[PDB]
Amino acid sequence: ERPTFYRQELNKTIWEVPERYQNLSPVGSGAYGSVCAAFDTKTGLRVAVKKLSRPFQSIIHAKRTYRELRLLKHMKHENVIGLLDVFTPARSLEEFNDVYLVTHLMGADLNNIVKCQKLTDDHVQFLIYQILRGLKYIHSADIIHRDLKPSNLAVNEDCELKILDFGLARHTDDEMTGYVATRWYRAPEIMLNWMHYNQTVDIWSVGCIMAELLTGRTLFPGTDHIDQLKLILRLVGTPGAELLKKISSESARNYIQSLTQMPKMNFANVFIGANPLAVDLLEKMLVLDSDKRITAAQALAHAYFAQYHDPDDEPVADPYDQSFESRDLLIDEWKSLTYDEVISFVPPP
Ligand SMILES: CC(C)(C)c1c/c(=N\C(=O)Nc2cccc(Cl)c2Cl)n(-c2cccc(CC(N)=O)c2)[nH]1
Repeated sequence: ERPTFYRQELNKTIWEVPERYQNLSPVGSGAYGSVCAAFDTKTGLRVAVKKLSRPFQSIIHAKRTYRELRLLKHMKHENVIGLLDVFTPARSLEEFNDVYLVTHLMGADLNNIVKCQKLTDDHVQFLIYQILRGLKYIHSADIIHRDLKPSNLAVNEDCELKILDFGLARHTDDEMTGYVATRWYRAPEIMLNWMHYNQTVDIWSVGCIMAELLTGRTLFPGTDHIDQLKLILRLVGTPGAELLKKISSESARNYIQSLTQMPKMNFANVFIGANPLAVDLLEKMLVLDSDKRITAAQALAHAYFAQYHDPDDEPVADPYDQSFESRDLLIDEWKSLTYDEVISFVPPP
């Protein structure tokens, strides 16, 4: 009933996996783990296998491990990554120190698309439609992605798209510094820690992604946090008093008021030649005040997606209990919770 596992070393990491998974090759690595492509001989699928790096080394790691397993086990939607398998070579809780996660392999991400391909407005409609369909689902579970960007969007040959998070890195201060794509898609309220944020950050990211699909260029390629803010405020205008009072960070508020006031620009003169409906949708996503941004559910009903929108096939998630988020436990308690979730996993039929 327990499969047989075999061992191999790949780039200084030992991988111990069931025999069903063959031809493992390294695909990515970071502080939190490593990923290989493989062939699943049981299902005939090409898969990605993520080996978490010392998942129970600390409370933050143990909870992160638990969190990712909880999320992936819940995600059951065409446009969101799902869990094919989860395994450990451990035969008991006492032996349990490693966690491996298995999903559908994707190679191509949206960067591959935007920089190689010439996307028509039809392609842009279909790609952004699928992001929004996925996001409606994710948000319906009160899950916030927070790191939407082209490298976290997998896209196949038929332009079919899935949202994931390939994050093997700590978004450290250094990682968010300078002329870096790690920060270019972030809502300004989270980039600058303006206030307590919510799921609306993800819609800002979608606006940035949609713009870049339309133009082939990064929307806000800031050289640093402040330069990026300036690029943002140039396009969308400086904040009015109503938004300024919502910036609960007094230092951040005081800074943004130092800036000379600027009006929102004409997006038709920015996105020259774009479908007017794309321009209208961008205007509704790229609103500084996150309270006033369009939601994923609202966006799906926008005329730009008339060709794709089916209100009977834009499903919501089952209830997702994230009461664990506010719970403090010891490493071994997070570990046993995680082990229970590994043990209870039922594969997709
Ligand atoms: C889209 C959604 C549901 C918010 C998501 C997918 C995901 N994990 C992956 O997408 N994992 C993954 C990616 C590429 C290949 C493979 Cl094998 C995996 Cl398991 N997520 C995810 C990734 C790393 C950590 C955490 C937990 C945390 N945020 O602290 C979650 N989050």
